[PDB]
Amino acid sequence: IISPDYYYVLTVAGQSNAMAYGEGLPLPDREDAPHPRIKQLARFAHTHPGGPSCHFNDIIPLTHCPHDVQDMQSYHHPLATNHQTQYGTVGQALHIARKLLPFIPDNAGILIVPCCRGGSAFTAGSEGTYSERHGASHDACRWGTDTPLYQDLVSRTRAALVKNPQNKFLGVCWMQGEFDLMTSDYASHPQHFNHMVEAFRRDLKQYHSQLNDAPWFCGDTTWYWKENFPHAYEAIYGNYQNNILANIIFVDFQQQGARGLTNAPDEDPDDLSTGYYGSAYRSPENWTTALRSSHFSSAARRGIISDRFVEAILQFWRER
Repeated sequence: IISPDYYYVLTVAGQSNAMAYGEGLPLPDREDAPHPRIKQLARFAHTHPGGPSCHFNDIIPLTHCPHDVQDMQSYHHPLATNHQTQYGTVGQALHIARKLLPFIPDNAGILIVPCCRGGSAFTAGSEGTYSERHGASHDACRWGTDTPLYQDLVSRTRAALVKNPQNKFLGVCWMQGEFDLMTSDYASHPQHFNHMVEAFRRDLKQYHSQLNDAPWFCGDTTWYWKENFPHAYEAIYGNYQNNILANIIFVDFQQQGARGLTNAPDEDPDDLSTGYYGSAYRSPENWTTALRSSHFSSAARRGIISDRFVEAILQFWRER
């Protein structure tokens, strides 16, 4: 109704589990309702399918299916009625933002900077290209210092801060590693990641006035990846817990050996009373990946995943 004076800025980056890979139905009247104070930097040519035009880096409403490098907004659930409101898959950025909002001043909003790409990695994936006017190409799948994905991450974060000198940076929510677990070169990931974080910090340092070594909140992955690639998981995700760099904060969601929380049909039950139909209704013609357990559910993203990030972000900012 009244636009904010300034924004608390949070960048969201990584691969599939950082973004909208929840296959259960969006709930735009409830847990997935957009809020006028919660925004994102645009990427696509429209805010959503059938919605208004937007330009790259425009401030637009943040929704359940954000403007990441990979566009998931047409991966509709079979039982979605209104494809203007219930489009696509579900990501946690909105729920992180909604859960943070009560803690910031009335005259501030939250501005998410979505920079995720499904199936991206440090050790595999096409470079793609970077366009000044439009950001990383659809085929940019390689993380690493100076790749298109890195440029998009740095360029969009800077753009968010430059928009308003009163904007304040809360840090990066990073969830990445899954594809690197599979490669014969998995052991190079810790140094590739560390080098990218140091490059990011060098490249953003001059905005010190707006940084309140900005924290990277690095999230865990699903039970599928942990159980199937334990040696690589220990190297890659262990590096998020025992990093040599300052302010690398590991965010996890479940106990050792636990299953649950994924798009596996048995793990994503319906709630008829709220109109939530889970991933069990999807089929190869409409699902993301044939491996169901490789991604967190819409329900997990609305719940424990966004809970745990928000707990970590509030704690970090309160302990200094």
